Amino acid sequence: PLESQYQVGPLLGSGGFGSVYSGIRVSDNLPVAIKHVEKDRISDWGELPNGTRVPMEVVLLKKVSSGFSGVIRLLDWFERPDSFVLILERPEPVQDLFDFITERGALQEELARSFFWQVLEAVRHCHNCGVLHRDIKDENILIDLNRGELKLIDFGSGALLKDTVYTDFDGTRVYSPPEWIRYHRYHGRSAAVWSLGILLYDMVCGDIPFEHDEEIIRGQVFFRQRVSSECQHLIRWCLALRPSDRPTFEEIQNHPWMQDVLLPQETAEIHLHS
Ligand SMILES: Nc1ncc(/C=C/C(=O)O)cn1
Repeated sequence: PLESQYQVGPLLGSGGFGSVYSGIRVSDNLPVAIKHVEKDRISDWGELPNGTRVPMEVVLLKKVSSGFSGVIRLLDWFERPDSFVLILERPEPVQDLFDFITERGALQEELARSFFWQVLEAVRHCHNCGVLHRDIKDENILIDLNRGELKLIDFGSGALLKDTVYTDFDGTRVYSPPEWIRYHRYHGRSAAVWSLGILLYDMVCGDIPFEHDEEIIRGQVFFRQRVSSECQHLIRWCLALRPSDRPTFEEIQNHPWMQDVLLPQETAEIHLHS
């Protein structure tokens, strides 16, 4: 029935992933994010148990909709003549890593260590559920200013996790791995490590390292900011040209720089002064 259930608010954001609004659950007054998607702009649809032709983004979300707050949760969805309305939980207050970074420029390695770690745990959850985000970046990461927790959002570019090879891609280009930029071929797991490599750099440097294909294809990494001798390692390791030479989510978390990580609360209580 909608409407009588949710009280739509202002336009949070939009873009190629759709349009999101700041609505409230009339039921218990729970802050939620309403997302809209045109059936014409849907890259690839999915399938539900009860045999219902619904968007893939919905299929992916439901597969990761758990108590784990590492990823955005899908409260409920609806179908319309030429579009779908996804109801997602909405943190309050909250700010995406993109604006956060633009606001406070580069981030202290300590703070990064915390975020990046939470991200890994999140991504691991997705893969652990046969789900590949395929579009990991600062814009798709929210920050629960209070609990200092992070969440992954927008799965419109993701797809079912498979050990084979992906020939298609609809995520952000600057974050895409070199193997794709050239041969338009890549493997989820290995590719994910590359995007994370870019992200990690984006945090410690305040911006992405590569801007053009030529830069990506090459793979040479330069640090404009002061980064620990070890952090640079982990970063370059992920950004390894040859996928096979890239670190695994395990090796990444076992990396020296990924030690003595702060807790969600401590982090917010120190860097988010709450
Ligand atoms: N505040 C907030 N909360 C949730 C979202 C979800 C976006 C998305 O699922 O694409 C976006 N913004």
